[PDB]
Amino acid sequence: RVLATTHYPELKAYGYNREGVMNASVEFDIETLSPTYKLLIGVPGRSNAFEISKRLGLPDHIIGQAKSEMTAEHNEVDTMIASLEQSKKRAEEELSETESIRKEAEKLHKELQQQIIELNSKKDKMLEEAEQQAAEKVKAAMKEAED
Amino acid sequence: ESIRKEAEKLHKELQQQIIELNSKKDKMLEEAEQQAAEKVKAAMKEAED
Amino acid sequence: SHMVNIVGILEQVNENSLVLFDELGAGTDPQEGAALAMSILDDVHRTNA
Amino acid sequence: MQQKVLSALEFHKVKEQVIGHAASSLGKEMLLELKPSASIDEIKKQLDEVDEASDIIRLRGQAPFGGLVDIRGALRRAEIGSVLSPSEFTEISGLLYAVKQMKHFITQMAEDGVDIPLIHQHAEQLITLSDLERDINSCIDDHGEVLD
Amino acid sequence: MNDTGFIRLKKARHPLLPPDQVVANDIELGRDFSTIVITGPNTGGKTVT
Repeated sequence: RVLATTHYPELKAYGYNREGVMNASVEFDIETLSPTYKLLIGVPGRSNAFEISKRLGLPDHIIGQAKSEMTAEHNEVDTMIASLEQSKKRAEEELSETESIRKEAEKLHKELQQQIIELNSKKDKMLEEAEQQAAEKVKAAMKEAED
Repeated sequence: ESIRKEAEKLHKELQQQIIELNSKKDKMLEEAEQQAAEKVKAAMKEAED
Repeated sequence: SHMVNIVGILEQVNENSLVLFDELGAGTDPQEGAALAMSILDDVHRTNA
Repeated sequence: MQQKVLSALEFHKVKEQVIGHAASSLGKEMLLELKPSASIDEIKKQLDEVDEASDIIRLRGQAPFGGLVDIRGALRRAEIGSVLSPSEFTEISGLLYAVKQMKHFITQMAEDGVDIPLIHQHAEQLITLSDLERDINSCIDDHGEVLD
Repeated sequence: MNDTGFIRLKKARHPLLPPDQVVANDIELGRDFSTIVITGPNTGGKTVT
């Protein structure tokens, strides 16, 4: 049983070429410049050096030149991971909204069930009070007719 | 997104059912009060007759 | 931290400057690190520092 | 297992977070010798025991262990016919007092739904050693009026 | 516990990290694959994992 770690653009691809091997990564949030420490099984780790450098103030002409020293395959891989990761972020955010709506719907359903029980109980009580009052009045009228 | 649309639809339907249940409550209370008042009045009239 | 310091160096360097750089672009993907390092060295080299 | 790997991963610091949660030194004696093993069955028994005890400590009461110390030197010195000090008798008395309070605690815990066999077995293993306890409480006290 | 060398730590937390800072991870090994390689720059707590 092997768990290994790497930062090499060769081993970004290592496990997909192999039977019985998994490639993974641990997620980084560029927007906070902080690791989320979240293990993504099946998703390999993009490099973000230029995006971090830009967020730290490195000039766009230096980043543009450095990106021209890279191979065409490098620039595709980290962009595809960013598109996957953004699609996953969208799924997670839209799910968090969906969980909020589901909790509100479940609460509203419990409130409606409780109101239906209270309504039936109030109705039965008012019918019983009305039947008692009718029976007392008929009994009073029968007594007056007897008199 | 499909589950969200179903949950939002169900939430709107439940909100509408709460409004309809509150309206039916108020009407059923008023109909019960009227039927109680009419039974009282019919029993009074049959006694008067 | 290196990148913040490098940005601060790039704002201030001139032909009358000494600049000392240890392992430019370390702590990231080696290809992006090497590409950053070459572009930073070219930027500084043009100042005749 | 490799002691250098246990050291480099701070596995003794993991054990220290458990040692701070012990009510007596006896659980610390079982924790200080704690190391990984490959036996399977005794591993499974141990993790089932802490799970069952986690259900006790999450749902039921806390097991008292106050006044409970180790009486190994005292029991060995009493066994070879060497007359003990009243401090050794005090340690044995606190041990039997803890035996009594643990018997009472399982006696209170046994009235709920679902009785577990391990804690019930540990309760019925504890025997009435209250004659020795009453003799120690009436014999090692420093006021002579009860000693008479 | 098993002798098949199989691991599935559901929402695993590093035992020496603070409970308010520790991120919980599903870690699974020794079933569909015998080797995991954790790829990417040295930021993510790869060592902590």
